[PDB]
Amino acid sequence: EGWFMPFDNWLYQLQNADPVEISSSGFEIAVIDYSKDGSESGEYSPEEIKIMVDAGVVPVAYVNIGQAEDYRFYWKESWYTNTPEWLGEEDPAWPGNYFVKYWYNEWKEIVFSYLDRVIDQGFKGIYLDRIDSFEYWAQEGVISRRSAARKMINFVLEIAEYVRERKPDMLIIPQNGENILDFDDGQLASTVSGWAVENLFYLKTIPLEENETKSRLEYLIRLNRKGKFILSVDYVDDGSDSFENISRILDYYEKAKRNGCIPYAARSDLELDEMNVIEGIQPPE
Repeated sequence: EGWFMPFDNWLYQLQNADPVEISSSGFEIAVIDYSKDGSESGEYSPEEIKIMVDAGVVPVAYVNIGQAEDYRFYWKESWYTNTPEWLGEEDPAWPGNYFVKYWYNEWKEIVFSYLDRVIDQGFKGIYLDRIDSFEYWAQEGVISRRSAARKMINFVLEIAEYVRERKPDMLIIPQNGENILDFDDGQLASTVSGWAVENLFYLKTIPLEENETKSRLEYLIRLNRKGKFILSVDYVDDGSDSFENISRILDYYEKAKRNGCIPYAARSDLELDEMNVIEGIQPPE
């Protein structure tokens, strides 16, 4: 099983997201960027977000709280020549993203300023990326793993408190870093609305080992019990109509659903740059 699954589907699209297309899609919850192009000038208007809300879609805003993104409104050119102590190295897997010491006041305040705009736009939730920065800094030896974990839990709670002062029913959904719950006293578990995970059954088109998947599910199943919904995205769609591709999608859908996760099969290029519609599958019939 009696899984908590309050949405029949979900969409994840961080580029080229079109409110009008989203609103008539049958997707029930949509995680998008707060801007048409990532930049301040591309910020979606209250009106554009209302198009989705009026159609019954819950829009949710992506916010990277674990890294600075150099195309965002907050990025200062003086950071090159006068680098803040909290501004760390560029992510080799994501050019333009930089790991941040997210526990420093300046970064938290950048992020609240980001949340300020997201609320005014009319977003009904926030989707919090790079939780797993707690692991980056621990793996670099910069602070202890428990310190890094506690600081991130606390940051997420201060975020919750910020947004729900203004919008009491705001959805709060972390992405990945679910093993941070080893360091929680209960308050993070109870404060989130749900949790999202990338790469749960497949890493792109390659299946994960059962033991690796099982360890992640232990965290997520316990959250589901508490009435927290689980969003899953695996990047399993290679874009073809091959048997191998379509059966992998169905297998991923199957595995997600029997474990209380609401699946979305994304394109294997990780670009999240269209609304990935798969006939007879996504969204369901």
